[PDB]
Amino acid sequence: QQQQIIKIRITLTSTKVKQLENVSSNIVKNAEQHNLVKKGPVRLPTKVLKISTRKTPNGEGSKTWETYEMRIHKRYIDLEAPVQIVKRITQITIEPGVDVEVVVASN
Amino acid sequence: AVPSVQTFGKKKSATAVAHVKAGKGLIKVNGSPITLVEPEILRFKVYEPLLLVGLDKFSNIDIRVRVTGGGHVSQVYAIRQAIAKGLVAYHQKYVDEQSKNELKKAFTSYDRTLLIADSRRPEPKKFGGKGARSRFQKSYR
Amino acid sequence: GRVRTKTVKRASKALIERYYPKLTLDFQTNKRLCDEIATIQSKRLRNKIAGYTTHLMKRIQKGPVRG
Amino acid sequence: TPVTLAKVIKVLGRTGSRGGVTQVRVEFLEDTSRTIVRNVKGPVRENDILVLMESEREARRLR
Amino acid sequence: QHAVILDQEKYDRILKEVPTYRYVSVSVLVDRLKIGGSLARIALRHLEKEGIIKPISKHSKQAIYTRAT
Amino acid sequence: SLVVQEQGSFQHILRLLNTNVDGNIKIVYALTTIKGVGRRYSNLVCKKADVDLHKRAGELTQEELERIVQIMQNPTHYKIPAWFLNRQNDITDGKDYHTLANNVESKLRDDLERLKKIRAHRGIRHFWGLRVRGQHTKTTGRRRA
Amino acid sequence: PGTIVLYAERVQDRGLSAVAQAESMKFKLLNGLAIRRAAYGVVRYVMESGAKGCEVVVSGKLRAARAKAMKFADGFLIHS
Amino acid sequence: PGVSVRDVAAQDFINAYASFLQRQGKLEVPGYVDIVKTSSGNEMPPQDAEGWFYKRAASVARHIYMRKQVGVGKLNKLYGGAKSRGVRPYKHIDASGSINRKVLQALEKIGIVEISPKGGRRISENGQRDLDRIAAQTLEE
Amino acid sequence: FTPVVLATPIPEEVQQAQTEIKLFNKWSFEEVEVKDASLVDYVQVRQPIFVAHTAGRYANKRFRKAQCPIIERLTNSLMMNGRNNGKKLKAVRIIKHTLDIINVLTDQNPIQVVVDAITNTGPREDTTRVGGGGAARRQAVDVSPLRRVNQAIALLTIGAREAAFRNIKTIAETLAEELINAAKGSSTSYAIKKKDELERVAKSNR
RNA sequence: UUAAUUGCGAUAACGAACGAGACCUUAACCUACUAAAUAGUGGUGCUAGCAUUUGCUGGUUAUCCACUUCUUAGAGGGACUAUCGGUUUCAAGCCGAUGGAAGUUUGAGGCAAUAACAGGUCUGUGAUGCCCUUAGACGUUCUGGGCCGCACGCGCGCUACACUGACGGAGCCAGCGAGUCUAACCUUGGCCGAGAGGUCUUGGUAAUCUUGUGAAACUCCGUCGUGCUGGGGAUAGAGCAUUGUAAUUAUUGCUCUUCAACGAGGAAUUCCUAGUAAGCGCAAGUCAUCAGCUUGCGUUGAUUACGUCCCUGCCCUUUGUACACAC
Ligand SMILES: [Mg+2]
Ligand SMILES: [Mg+2]
Ligand SMILES: [Mg+2]
Ligand SMILES: [Mg+2]
Ligand SMILES: [Mg+2]
Ligand SMILES: [Mg+2]
Ligand SMILES: [Mg+2]
Ligand SMILES: [Mg+2]
Repeated sequence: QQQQIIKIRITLTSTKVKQLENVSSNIVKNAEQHNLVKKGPVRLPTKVLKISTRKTPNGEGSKTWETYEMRIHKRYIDLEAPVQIVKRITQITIEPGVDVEVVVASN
Repeated sequence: AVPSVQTFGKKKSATAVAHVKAGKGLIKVNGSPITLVEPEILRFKVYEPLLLVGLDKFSNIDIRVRVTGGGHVSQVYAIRQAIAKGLVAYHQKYVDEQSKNELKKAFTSYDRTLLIADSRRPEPKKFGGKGARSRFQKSYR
Repeated sequence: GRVRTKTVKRASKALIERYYPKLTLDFQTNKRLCDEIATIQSKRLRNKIAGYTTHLMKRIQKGPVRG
Repeated sequence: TPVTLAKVIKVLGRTGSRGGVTQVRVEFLEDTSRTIVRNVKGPVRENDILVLMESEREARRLR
Repeated sequence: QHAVILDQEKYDRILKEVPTYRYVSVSVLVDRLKIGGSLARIALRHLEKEGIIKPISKHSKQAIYTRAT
Repeated sequence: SLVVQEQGSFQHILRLLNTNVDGNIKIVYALTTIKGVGRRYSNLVCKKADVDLHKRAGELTQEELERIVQIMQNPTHYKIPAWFLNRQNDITDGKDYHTLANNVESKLRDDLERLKKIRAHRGIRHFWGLRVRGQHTKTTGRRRA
Repeated sequence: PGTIVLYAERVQDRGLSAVAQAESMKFKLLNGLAIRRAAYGVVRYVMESGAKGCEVVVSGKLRAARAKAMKFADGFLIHS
Repeated sequence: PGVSVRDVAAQDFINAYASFLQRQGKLEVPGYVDIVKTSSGNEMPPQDAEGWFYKRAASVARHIYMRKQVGVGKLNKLYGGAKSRGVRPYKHIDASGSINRKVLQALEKIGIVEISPKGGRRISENGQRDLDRIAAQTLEE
Repeated sequence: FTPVVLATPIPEEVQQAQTEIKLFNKWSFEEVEVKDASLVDYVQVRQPIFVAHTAGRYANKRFRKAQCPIIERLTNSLMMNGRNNGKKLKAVRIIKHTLDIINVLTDQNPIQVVVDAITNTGPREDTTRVGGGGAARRQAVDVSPLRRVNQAIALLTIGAREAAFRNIKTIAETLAEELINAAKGSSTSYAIKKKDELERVAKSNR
């Protein structure tokens, strides 16, 4: 607890990309003001979920098809953080609709 | 430090990365010599970046090419561009502009695809048809 | 199929009507002028409006343009 | 047969029922100032040198 | 219909006619002659190793052979 | 890998297993004309007989023509692993019988005539000659069977 | 329990929300209000609330076996 | 005169290495060779019955050399092809599992490959040594 | 001319190509002027390519395909009858054999032979159907050089294709004899007979 | 004139609104910013193997350092037919050349006005009016069969009639996906088995592992040699396996075996203008299993034309009408 690193990894995922960008900018923002060594926000390829369905409920008509797209954007940041500093910034003021995962690696 | 430039060349889905450094004329793609590129019917698809400006311009050049994507002949078109682009990029950073321009003029005067990517791209297939434009067969009867 | 619509044409005429001294014969600086003398809700529409504006100015230099 | 040459100098317009025929104004490479109008089938431009097996013939399907 | 088996009275037909042939291949050794395609490929490869006819390009599914010197 | 010259000690057409077999074509694909012998079986029989496959089925000798038939009628004794045969695990005597030229039709006739006597469906459809493997007869097979 | 809790809140400018308006557009007919009067009431309320335009469509059979659609629009609308 | 098995022609090296092991006489052919179609997607046995296993061994030995480590399953897909399914269209199915397994075990006994606990089998020390010798004699003859 | 040394070895036959840009290794486009006039600027010369494979763009402008090299255009017509669509590496192999057959015959340049065969193949006049119905007349017209070279390649390739179909003769062989007969002018090739057939229908429906 | 009621103009019309366009998603470029042990590269703290005086390759990121060119995704930049020439009533425009990643509305889609159709769907809906039935039920469940039945006609398709090929070996390159603790999903590696597949294990809730989905067409080297032939695989028999409680009316896979029609298709008729047609496979959908189907993706990649109203269809103007349920 006496200023010991935890090697935290914060991963952000949601469909609403725009506000996830703000929090990814927020999480990187509160690091240099506390002089925190870090690995930058790594952006991962978007997984375009696709559904191909007929427009018609019945079978009549021209065979027209729709493609629906539920885009999901996943990001992750590696922070070399103290135990205290991470907890009072990630347990509070969580943005709506964006999923966040806090995991620990000790390789 | 070793003077090196890193470039690339792109066909439809084939991309070849070329590392161009000083040396004695080593031309290796996938760890294999440029005389070993396949198929042999298209040996002269990657030979013209060497055979048009002159092989004497490789007496101090080492080219390392790694390629993935595309297909058998998309890769040879991606390979032939990376080497030509890498030679110009190396000659832009360490050689006078006269020599780089004479390479630039020679490649352009022969085939623009030695330096400029083929902008043609695959087109999305549509419902109601096998391809982008083609449609299924209707009958009326 | 490159016939400019009334939105491009009427904005180009209104721009030359009140900003002829500010404008030039170069689209590269004409497009920059458009953002800071007009409100265009997209870059593609600005390039269309500024592009026809430069075409209008090239016609204005050699003889007047009615309207 | 001594077929004569001829150089296309003007594309008058597209003719023909289905529109596949083009009508051109063409002069003669040998004995210049002999300018006549024909009916060409293929894609043609200006300065296209074409051979006429007979020269005493002018286009009839026009306008 | 085709001489799939070579014998002496057919052998002299090859060895006296393969000179002056500008073009030699599997299809011309069955068109001009009567021997089958498989034996024609045998005849071409046989006549190369001694050296009475010359190679221009070695490929499968097609051959290109001419005279010497 | 090399090819050697050969001389024409050729012979006329020939008869094996009460079935005409033409010459002039390679030995493996000549035995395929024998009923119940296919490309795979004739290729196995030749290599068991230890013969050159470039022998055109007409320039062989009587010793190796007698050899191929013995292997063909006696598969198991000549290292044939019993999953290569025409009729496996016979419904009568539980032996693995490879059927030959004149016996393929007779054994097939016996098998269908069995199911007709049995009144089994796969033989019932054979009695009218219809499709016996359940394929749809809606718009297909309007010429035979 | 406690892991999920509701938070009921009020809605500003109800006249600029079709879901709220269409619901009220339905209960008025269930209360017996005239179809034209209810539809003209909704579009007028939406316009006085601050909307640039409104569009009410009532489809189905009314006063006749044959079904017909009625359009009550005001102001400015787009579609594409 | 540095040589590896990448400067030699691909088609020729299997021909040279198979002939060498044909002359070596120690590859312990599994004996069911001359009867197996060497893939369920095949329809006929290999034409060169006496030497097809040696060419297959040469191809497998070359593929362990140029890659990191290859198992049986990757080899089955490697030598597989399109199977003519008759009335139905073509499809891809893997090669024969038993042959691709026993060719690895044959090269295991000669020590061409190691056990490679990180997956399949990787190239062995004495295995890549003799490959370079045949690679050296081919380019220098 | 003078040899050069590199870390990778390079054959001598390919090392000599720097001074003269030829075809594959053998035939040069120098001194291959089209001796028949009225077809130049529509048969492409003086800008050589080593191989007849080029993924160029020739179907975006009206006349851009004229600037396309002649050898490239001939290969493009061998990719016909459905089963051969795509498969351009196969067609490049066919022409390389085809020009080799022309070189073991016909000591003159195969590039000149195919050029001189194009000039002798294109129908100088053609005929179009005029009339609003099926039972109509036919009217004679002269042919633009672009359609002539287009029809010249089509007349050779289809007739050399059905010759090789169901025949022991290979496609490279049928094309090679079709080109040399069309170059000299023999009236025994499919292309020459079709040109005379088309040209004499024009002389009738004039 | 435009793809466009797109505009230039004409003008008893004038100024407008919707639609179209603009817009949005996606593809093409970015050696410019942000960065990355889930992406890659290069030197090497650590190095190792082969051949020789350094090329290829295998591992460690307190058993290392540096970076973003390639990959990714955020902010953005960029194209507006830019420049020039020609033509046009010298207008909107159009055409050609140059440059450029891009000059076909830059390619392709998403959305899409008014007015309608007695178009389809009550067999998607716990959406529903009315009528019928409701205990021997037209409710629901269970057993088995049928939807697949075969003198015949028609449509969408798959495999072919072969050498530009079949087969054998070898070389061997994509992209869009999906995927299990809410228990068997993707399955690697080892073993067995001809094969199908069985078995012992490993990894992956996934840019990590299946998976570099080492796909097919393709390329080379050979066998075949114009022979309904080693083309073609329809029909039919025996057996070995998988899925399922259940395979018979053969789910399917594999092995051997019979090698039918078909020798390029009449009358007629479909789709298509550049990464397009066509060939070739792959993924996903349905799914316990089964694709010859569909939706997408990538591989190889043409011919021809940049046009017209000849046919067909649609729209508009003029005209005729005894039609308006509208020939
Ligand atoms: Mg609008
Ligand atoms: Mg408008
Ligand atoms: Mg049914
Ligand atoms: Mg990949
Ligand atoms: Mg077959
Ligand atoms: Mg047969
Ligand atoms: Mg279906
Ligand atoms: Mg009247």
